[PDB]
Amino acid sequence: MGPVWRKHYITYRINNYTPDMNREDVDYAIRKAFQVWSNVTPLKFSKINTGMADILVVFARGAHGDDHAFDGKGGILAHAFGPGSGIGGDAHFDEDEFWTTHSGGTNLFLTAVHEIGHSLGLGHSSDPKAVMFPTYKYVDINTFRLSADDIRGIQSLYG
Ligand SMILES: O=C(Cn1cccc(O)c1=O)NCCc1c[nH]c2ccccc12
Ligand SMILES: [Ca+2]
Ligand SMILES: [Ca+2]
Ligand SMILES: [Ca+2]
Ligand SMILES: [Zn+2]
Ligand SMILES: [Zn+2]
Repeated sequence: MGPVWRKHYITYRINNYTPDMNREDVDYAIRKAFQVWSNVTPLKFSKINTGMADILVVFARGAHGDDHAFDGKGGILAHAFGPGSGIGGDAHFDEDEFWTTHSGGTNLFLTAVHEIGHSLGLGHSSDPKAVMFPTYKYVDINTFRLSADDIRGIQSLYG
């Protein structure tokens, strides 16, 4: 198994906020994306407003200080680093995308579910129903569920 957090209590902090969205919608989207993974694991996520967090959430564009430059509108929407110190765990969202609460532009909640999967140690799935499938697909966020493969993958890492 690839890297995993060696603790079940994991902190996050939002570094900065996309102008594309209301601030409170960003907080809600991120909180609900952590909750999707909380619901199927023993992991507990604590938001910190200031100071050291395991998972830093960043919106940035182009070359943004890691060795993994973003590519402008479309192509790569986001990435995340597997568990570890420093940049380990951190999830980055390409600000050249138009982040939304809905089916237009790029739905932040769905993208954050995928990226936090990476932040917890998952790779891609070959199952197109899996949130960890490599490509973005809008699905009704009211009806959203992790596939059986996403649950198998995260439970093989934690519990
Ligand atoms: O950034 C990407 C990969 N990607 C590359 C070129 C064109 C794309 O449309 C695209 O999704 N993947 C991370 C976001 C993602 C990957 N799988 C998902 C499933 C649901 C929601 C979001 C995602
Ligand atoms: Ca980190
Ligand atoms: Ca991009
Ligand atoms: Ca944007
Ligand atoms: Zn990055
Ligand atoms: Zn991915």
